[PDB]
Amino acid sequence: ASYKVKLITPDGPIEFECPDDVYILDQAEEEGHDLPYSCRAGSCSSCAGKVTAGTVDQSDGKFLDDDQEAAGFVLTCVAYPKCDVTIETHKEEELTAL
Ligand code: FES
Repeated sequence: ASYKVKLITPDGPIEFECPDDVYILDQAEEEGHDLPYSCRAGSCSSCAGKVTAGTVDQSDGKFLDDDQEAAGFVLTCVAYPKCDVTIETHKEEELTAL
């Protein structure tokens, strides 16, 4: 019901606990962290990250195709944690370089 989220940013790790019914980006902001975003609606690539451990539910978002979702990309503005999760943030360049 609350999961440990570790975010691997360009200048290192940050973790917090995040309820299973709160989006990861929302919770990160309640915790004082500043992450990239634009639409907050699952329809651009601005908030993109990559899951390196655990799983998320991001079915509220529509931007990613199945090859991107398969490579672990995630839209942090519309993603709920489903277990303890590790997510490397600021992945817009890499996603949009696929
Ligand atoms: S800010 Fe656009 S998909 Fe997250």
